[PDB]
Amino acid sequence: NFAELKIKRLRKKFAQKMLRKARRKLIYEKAKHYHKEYRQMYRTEIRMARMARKAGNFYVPAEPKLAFVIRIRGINGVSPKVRKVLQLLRLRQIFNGTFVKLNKASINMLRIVEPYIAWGYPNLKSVNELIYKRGYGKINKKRIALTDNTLIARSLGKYNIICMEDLIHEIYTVGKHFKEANNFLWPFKLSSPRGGMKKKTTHFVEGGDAGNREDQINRLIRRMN
Amino acid sequence: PYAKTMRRNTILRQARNHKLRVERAAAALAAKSD
Amino acid sequence: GVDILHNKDRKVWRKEPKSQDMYLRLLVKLYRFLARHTNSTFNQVVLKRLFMSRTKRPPLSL
Amino acid sequence: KGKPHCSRNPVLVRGIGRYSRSAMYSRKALYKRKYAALATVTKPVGGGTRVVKLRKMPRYYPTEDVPRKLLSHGKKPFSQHVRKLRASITPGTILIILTGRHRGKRVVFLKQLSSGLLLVTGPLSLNRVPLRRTHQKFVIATSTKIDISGVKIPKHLTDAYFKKKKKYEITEQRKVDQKAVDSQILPKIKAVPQLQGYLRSVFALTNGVYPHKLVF
Amino acid sequence: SGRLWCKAIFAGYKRGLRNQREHTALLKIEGVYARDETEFYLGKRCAYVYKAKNNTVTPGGKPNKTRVIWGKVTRAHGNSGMVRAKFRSNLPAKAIGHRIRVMLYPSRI
Amino acid sequence: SAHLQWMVVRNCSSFLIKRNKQTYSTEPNNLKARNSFRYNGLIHRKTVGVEPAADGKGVVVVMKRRSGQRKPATSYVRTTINKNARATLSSIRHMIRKNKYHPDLRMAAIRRASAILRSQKPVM
Amino acid sequence: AALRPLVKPKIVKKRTKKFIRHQSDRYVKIKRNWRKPRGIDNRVRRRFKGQILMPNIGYGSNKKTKHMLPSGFRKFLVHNVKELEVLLMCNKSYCAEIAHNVSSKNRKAIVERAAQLAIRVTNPNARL
Amino acid sequence: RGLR
RNA sequence: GAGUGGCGCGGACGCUACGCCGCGACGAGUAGGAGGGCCGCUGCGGUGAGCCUUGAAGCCUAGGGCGCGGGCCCGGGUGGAG
RNA sequence: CGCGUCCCCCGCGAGCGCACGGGGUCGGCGGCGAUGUCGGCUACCCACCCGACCCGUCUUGAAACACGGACCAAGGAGUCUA
Repeated sequence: NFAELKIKRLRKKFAQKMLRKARRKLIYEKAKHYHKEYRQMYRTEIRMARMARKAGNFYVPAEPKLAFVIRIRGINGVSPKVRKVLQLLRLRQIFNGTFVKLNKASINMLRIVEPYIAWGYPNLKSVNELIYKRGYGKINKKRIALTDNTLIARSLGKYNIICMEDLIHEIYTVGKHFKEANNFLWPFKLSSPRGGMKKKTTHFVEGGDAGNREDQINRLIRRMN
Repeated sequence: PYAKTMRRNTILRQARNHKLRVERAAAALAAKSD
Repeated sequence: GVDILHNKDRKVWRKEPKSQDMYLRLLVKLYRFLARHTNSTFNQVVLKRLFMSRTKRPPLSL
Repeated sequence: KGKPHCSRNPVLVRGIGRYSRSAMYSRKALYKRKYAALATVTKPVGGGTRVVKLRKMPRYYPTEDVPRKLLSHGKKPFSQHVRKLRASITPGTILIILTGRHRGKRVVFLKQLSSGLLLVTGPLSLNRVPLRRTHQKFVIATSTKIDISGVKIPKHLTDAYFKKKKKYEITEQRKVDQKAVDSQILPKIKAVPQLQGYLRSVFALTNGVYPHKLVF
Repeated sequence: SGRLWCKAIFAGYKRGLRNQREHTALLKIEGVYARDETEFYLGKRCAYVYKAKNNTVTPGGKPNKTRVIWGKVTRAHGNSGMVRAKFRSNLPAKAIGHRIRVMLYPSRI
Repeated sequence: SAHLQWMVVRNCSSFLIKRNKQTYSTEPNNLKARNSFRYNGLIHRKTVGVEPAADGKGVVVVMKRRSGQRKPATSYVRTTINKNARATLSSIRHMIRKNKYHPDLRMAAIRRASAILRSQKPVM
Repeated sequence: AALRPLVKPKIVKKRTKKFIRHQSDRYVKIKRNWRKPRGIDNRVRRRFKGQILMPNIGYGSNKKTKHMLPSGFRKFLVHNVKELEVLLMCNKSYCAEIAHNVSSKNRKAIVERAAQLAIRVTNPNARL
Repeated sequence: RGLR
């Protein structure tokens, strides 16, 4: 006589409540383990180099898995092939940013649109703030802000990417579900570089802004983010 | 959530290191009196 | 400045019937409610057909 | 039955406790403090007896009401706001009230009150300024500080004491309180050479004098 | 008594070359001639004091003919102690090269 | 039925009055007096009217009876309430809640009656 | 002791000047009433600098404060006493206005009735 | 049931 | 999700469903095309117990407004019959 | 951070309160005002700064030393039939 369905509706609420606490603890401990990974990742590159240097040899480090490509040129007076490659990168606007994992079918595209992009190998802190500050998800093909973990957990949960930290781990350490985790991210709406561009029209090598800037994308990510 | 724990650990670490640095500077001043 | 071709960013379907008859328009109000609420994909296809022109819902012979 | 305690983990950063929730569960004794599972009043009438109603239904509803507005959190009232000082406004500093009817007058600071406003006393002898409040923003703090720590400011001259009630007439209480505080400060300003005269003089910008260049 | 404000000159508006934005003024405060010395004046209150034909009220006074457009020193302009100000009404171009009073009393010292 | 003879009336009734980007309905039993399905005072089986009296003071409450709806003359029972304001607004609440008589128009009728007792109150 | 609306929001307007027609200044034959310039070399049409502005949809007023008077009400235009009871339940949002060609004796009824119903009138003192 |  | 089994008479708003609400993205434009006009004009069928010699149409306006706009509503003056 | 029990090495406790927590509030105040001041974005006149060539038109291209236009009112051009 309602004594049953009083408590039964509470028993539901408690089971919903205790389940979030278990999901919170997992998110907390996945975040603690990636800290332990990034440490070991950062440490072993210095370690392998020191033992190369002790022996008198060289540790040629792993050619990078992951690039961050920023469009530097505008939308006006652009080649048809360059238009296509820029819009397959989802760089459809000036100072739009996307992560692009390196291979042969990546770089022969990035070298073909060299004059229209400034790209390089992003940091861990660069991948953090780009995902934290500028992080927007393509949910129902709508640019919805990543403010709770239940937007990444709902779209990317089937790949066990169930929080903001899992996404950062998936991008930086280019995971088996990088494509689905990176295509989830809307092309990053970055502001104009606060400090100034050197020269938009010429390559970075010849005192410009365009093309591959290996370590140096991070200085302009912080200039723009 | 783990961010709070990481930040607290970093701040405590930094304070410890600053105290150590101050102690080393005091030892240097003692040597520079000797 | 975003390179978006605004050619095909208006979908040219019916979102109501062009007819002003109130017996057909009351049937739409009923299947507006059923189609979206009932998860059955039947009522959605019926609602679409209630909109369609005389030519697009031709007379089915007995 | 249990009386409240002060929070055990100290505030390392704003919104962070110094101890983790394993170092805290430890301190709070939760390892040994476990736990398992209005309206109507009857009045007499001299007839029958009535059941009268506390907060009864209204006689008038207007033609349209506004809806209940959403719940924001960090928006306290002014009585609950945190009250900041400048670190240059120390109890004993001599200020320069910039904007008042007493504009430019060099004035002895007393204490930050319980409403953000500075209790200030430019001696009514010297400046011709009473017991008066001033705002921090409309007041320059100088490198001119008297040893005020050991003068007993009265308790009763508070924020509500100086609030405008409604031709203003000075209450004879306000005249005693001026003389009560002036008897403690004004001997200790004469202790410093040429300070009694400095308070008398008014502040003035002049030719070739730029406020960013005079460092004070 | 004495002067409680600093001598600034309405040295034109915030402008490119072939476009001016009348909402922001460019103030030349006397004495400060670098970005190092313009830091004191940021957030300070700036008054364009003029007088007209008709009397208007005076707050804590009898009606003068003197009037004001109150403003605020928003941020530094350029490399040479010029400063941006933003007035509640856009300053009239009558005032170009005339005296506006950068006050002291959004004071931080 | 209600939903049928709405679709005839909705745009072409004699009571419908459009100007100044605003639409009203000057019907005998519309209260809030706006062009709506809910508030239309011709088209529903159960309709609540709140009008001032044929004399100066009071509120009459028009309850459209269930039976003779094709009978315009006998279709409405009119009850004048000449009491204090608090118990006039009560009576109208009890006619609608505790007869279940079109409970969507419970608060609109009490707000109307309130604005009629306010109208017949003398201005200073 | 005037009538208050329900909400009195800050009526923010994107532009208060009229969109006067191009070359309405030079000619008397050309009225101030706006007409889009559709000429092949027109400065105003093809957005030249320091020229007459064209009405875009961008200048559209906020939907909440659209048609809202300086008083914070909307107008509803009234011909007779019977068209006021229309406004007796939309009282705090929409105010009455008596039409120009309503007679001197008939305003005196509509002004006096709007006093009873607490309906605001924009032009109550108009014949006397 | 662990915290009973 | 259902079954036999071991006192206080109370609760805002709403939903012209051709209505209302929410969320993302986008907005040059000639020729040209389409849509929406509670844009305007003059006649007809309806309707508004519409307005009008206690002053219609028209006309003027350094008056008050509204609408992104086409335009429109008011106040004052003139006017005499819609 | 229990144990009632299941084994590889030797399913609901009650409260309280603070808030870097799903978009602003103050439980802060202060000057003024009936014959000279207050408000009025627009509208009237004037001044200043920046911008700013004269429209229609055919044209690859018009402010053009291309053509039409002194000025104003009224009239004036995709119709109806098949």
